[PDB]
Amino acid sequence: ALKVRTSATFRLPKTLKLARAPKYASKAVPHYNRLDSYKVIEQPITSETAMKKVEDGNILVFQVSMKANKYQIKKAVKELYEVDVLKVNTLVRPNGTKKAYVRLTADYDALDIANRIGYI
Amino acid sequence: PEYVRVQRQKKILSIRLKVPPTIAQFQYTLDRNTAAETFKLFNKYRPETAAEKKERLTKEAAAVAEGKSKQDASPKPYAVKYGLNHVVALIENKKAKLVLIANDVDPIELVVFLPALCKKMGVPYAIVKGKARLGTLVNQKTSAVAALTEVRA
Amino acid sequence: AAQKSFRIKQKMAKAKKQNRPLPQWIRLRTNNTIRYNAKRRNWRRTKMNI
Amino acid sequence: GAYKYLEELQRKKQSDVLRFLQRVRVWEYRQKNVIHRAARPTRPDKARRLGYKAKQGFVIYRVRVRRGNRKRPVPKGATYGKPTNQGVNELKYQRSLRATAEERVGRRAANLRVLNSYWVNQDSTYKYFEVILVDPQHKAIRRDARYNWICDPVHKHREARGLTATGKKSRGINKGHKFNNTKAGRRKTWKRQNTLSLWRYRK
Amino acid sequence: AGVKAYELRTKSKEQLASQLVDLKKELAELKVQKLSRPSLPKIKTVRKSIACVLTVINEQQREAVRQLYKGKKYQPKDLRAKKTRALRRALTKFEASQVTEKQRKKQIAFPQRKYAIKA
RNA sequence: UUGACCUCAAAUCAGGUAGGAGUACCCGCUGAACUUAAGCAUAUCAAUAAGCGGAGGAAAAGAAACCAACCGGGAUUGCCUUAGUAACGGCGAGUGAAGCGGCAAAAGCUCAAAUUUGAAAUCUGGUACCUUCGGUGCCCGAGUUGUAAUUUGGAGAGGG
RNA sequence: GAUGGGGAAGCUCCGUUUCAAAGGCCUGAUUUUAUGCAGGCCACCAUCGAAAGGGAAUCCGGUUAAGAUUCCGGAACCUGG
Ligand SMILES: [Cl-]
Ligand SMILES: [Cl-]
Ligand SMILES: [Mg+2]
Ligand SMILES: [Mg+2]
Ligand SMILES: [Mg+2]
Ligand SMILES: [Mg+2]
Ligand SMILES: [Mg+2]
Ligand SMILES: [Mg+2]
Ligand SMILES: [Mg+2]
Ligand SMILES: [Mg+2]
Ligand SMILES: [Mg+2]
Ligand SMILES: [Mg+2]
Ligand SMILES: [Mg+2]
Ligand SMILES: [Mg+2]
Ligand SMILES: [Mg+2]
Ligand SMILES: [Mg+2]
Ligand SMILES: [Mg+2]
Repeated sequence: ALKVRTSATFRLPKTLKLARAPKYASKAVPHYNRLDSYKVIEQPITSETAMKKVEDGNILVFQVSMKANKYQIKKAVKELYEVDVLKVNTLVRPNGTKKAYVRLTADYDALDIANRIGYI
Repeated sequence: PEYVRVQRQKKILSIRLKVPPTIAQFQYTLDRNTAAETFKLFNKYRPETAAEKKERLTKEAAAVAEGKSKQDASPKPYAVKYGLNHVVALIENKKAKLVLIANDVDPIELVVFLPALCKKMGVPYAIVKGKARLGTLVNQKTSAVAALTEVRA
Repeated sequence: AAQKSFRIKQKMAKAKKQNRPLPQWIRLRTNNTIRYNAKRRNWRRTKMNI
Repeated sequence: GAYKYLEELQRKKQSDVLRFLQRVRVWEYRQKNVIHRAARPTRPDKARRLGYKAKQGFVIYRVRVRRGNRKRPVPKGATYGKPTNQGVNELKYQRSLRATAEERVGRRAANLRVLNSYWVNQDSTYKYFEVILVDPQHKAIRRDARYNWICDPVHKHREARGLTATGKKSRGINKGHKFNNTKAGRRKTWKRQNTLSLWRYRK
Repeated sequence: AGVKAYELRTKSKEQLASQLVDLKKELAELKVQKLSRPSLPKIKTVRKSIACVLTVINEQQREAVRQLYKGKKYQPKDLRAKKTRALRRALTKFEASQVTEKQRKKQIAFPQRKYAIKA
């Protein structure tokens, strides 16, 4: 006989699909981490306005890579300086660089970390 | 789908229109009983396989090269002749004893003149059903023609 | 213009950093013929046509 | 073999057998796309004498082309010129419809090389052709001494420059007094005959 | 000052990565000092050392891959010869020298002879 | 029920390929008008400019369905000449080649159409190994709706 | 404004669900491993198009030479898990 077709519409049948098994690698050498901790954090900002936040607001001011987001900045600060971060605010400066306001938790002081780095 | 519909409508179109006798003669095919008897005889003359040809060459090489034979240490083969160019030449030389013609050749001009050629040369012919079936007895996917020239006693 | 795309602001940053006079030590180099900045731009004279 | 019979039978186009075959086939082609792949040649004898071989690397395509003249593509028929150039409707394209078929197949399969083409069918609206194509990247062609000439970069898009059989016919590339204008290129001949030659010691 | 490429090549990748981290720390420290001193030309030497270490690491990693694909007919495209696009599509020496059996027989039978018009 | 064949599909399937740029010179398509004719429509400018498609280091052409009327020459290209000539043209304005002769450079060739039929003798790819612009063994596949050898008109083929 | 298709020597033109075999989330089946394999569901079939249309959710006080419904202090709310 013939197959019973309750629908008058014919549709493309589902066929097996195989995954790729290349004979050679696409590049054969993976690229290293494009944004590691030393690239996310470029250098601290040491203007007079930024120094007041360090003393008063318990906030460290950094210049960061334009490609880094808030997740990467928080992770980099913890690994580079062994501190805890409460929150991160970022902005793009008129000269084309990114500035991050990093506020530490109450268990840490921004003043003693700042002079441990070397800037004041 | 489109390919299915064009496939069924071409079959319809070939019978709605008048068919000239040169093409219409292919609607008659050998019946089941006679065709079954025919293939039993043709199956006894299968061409040698590639694996079997390996044994003949290694035996022939060990026979004539070292034994100083005349390259005739093997019996004369008996096999079904196939190939459109080969078979047509055999018919023109009055060497074929029986010719099988497939009715399923889509470029029908390749085989359309064979019944007339066989009729004029006095070679009996049969329009058998299935070009794929003829291929099975020559170890091919499709043969479209087959013939016998020499048969054992 | 306060709400601006990133492309416009990035070009604004580049124009800001180029708006400076000629460095003085350039004039002291051997076989120097550059006397001043010939491509200086001011917002009151020529627009950027960005 | 059977190729000899095929050549002679193809010449009886208005016989009863071929009229039936050309009617059923012209319907089948019209139901398909304007350009589509052909599994095998419909005229195996004709393909062989044009250079086709039954081996991997040889491809056959079928294409239909609209018939008729070439209407001048001007808006509303206005030509903006002298009356000698005001014709619109009775103008003819300088290349044949067979050439147009090869060009469109060539663009469709740009990885292949056009070898030849032949007429198969026609109706009031379309003419049908089958184009022979050779793959220059296949190792069966690059290792074949009789066909690896096509792999040379100088043979890219032969149909575009009119280097095929139909292309040379439309260029007038023949010998004799009947082809003085186009023996070795019409434009090159015109340049030679319209060039002022001056030597260092004037003749 | 600065590292030497030939000295780095005699060291394993474990201690090449450690030296790279040490130079990265030194570069970051010098950036802080740059914000207080009028000039600091030592910053350039550390940067070139980082470039040199990365170069030696890349050379060793790529060379190991070449040994992994030695003799195989397919290799990654970045490890293949560059040349030009046209040169890579040309017929190989083996393909360009192919002749038919009919032509080979004629060449053996009647080659270009060597002769001179003397006497 | 099962296994083939034919045709048509799908996959981030295995390995490849095409596009864009440049464009002086080269191969095609398409295509004007200003201008000249003391006006002007055929003609001329011009089978040109602009527009579009396609190559290389050169391209194209090329081993005669040629030129000739001779005591014949003998693939193609270029130079000198033929020649502002034969011829075309409101026979107005204007336009306009070719054979021979001298020279530069010289080079020849192959497919289709035949039964290997006492043996598809042919080929891509995969895989192992090696002397790796490739080679050998093995295994699938392509192919008899024709892949090799043999013959291209100057010939040539089957027998003795 | 792509695709499927049909025009055009061609640069490109028509057309937007069109003469197309046009696609994926609820699970079940599996404890060789990750998703192959069973019912059924749904056929809607790219994408672009509003800083004044539609739309999940924050307020007060204080602070700078120049920022804040974004920072500080306090007090809330929404979405996903
Ligand atoms: Cl602004
Ligand atoms: Cl040919
Ligand atoms: Mg912000
Ligand atoms: Mg793939
Ligand atoms: Mg005038
Ligand atoms: Mg005048
Ligand atoms: Mg006038
Ligand atoms: Mg032009
Ligand atoms: Mg080039
Ligand atoms: Mg040269
Ligand atoms: Mg050439
Ligand atoms: Mg000849
Ligand atoms: Mg000559
Ligand atoms: Mg003229
Ligand atoms: Mg559109
Ligand atoms: Mg939108
Ligand atoms: Mg304000």
